[PDB]
Amino acid sequence: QVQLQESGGGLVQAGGSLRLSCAASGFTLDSYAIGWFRQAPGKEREGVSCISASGGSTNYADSVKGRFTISRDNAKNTVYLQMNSLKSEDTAVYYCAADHPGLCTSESGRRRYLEVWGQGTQVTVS
Repeated sequence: QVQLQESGGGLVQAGGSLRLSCAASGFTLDSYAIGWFRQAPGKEREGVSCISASGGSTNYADSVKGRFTISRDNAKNTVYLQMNSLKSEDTAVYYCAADHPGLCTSESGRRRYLEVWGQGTQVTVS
């Protein structure tokens, strides 16, 4: 019942934009850090971005710095990944994750970590 669901994937030309949504259900993400990952074809899972519980800290993989912006809307229980200036190599399945050790949060805190994973939304950049 705790669950993450991604949307916003699409088919776009190089240089275009998308906004991915990571929507929580069965629980509120308000106090949790959220990360985005992707799997490009024939590649290992790549960390894309994360945002801290407060929203005050954000991380980006070097390859997407300046192009992608992560943000959170607690009221909508959703975290967004705005993707501008899309490139061919941004083509991948993208999925989010909530409350994992070292993912824009402490690597070991007191709390048991939720470690929720989503399902995926697909980005194709032609």
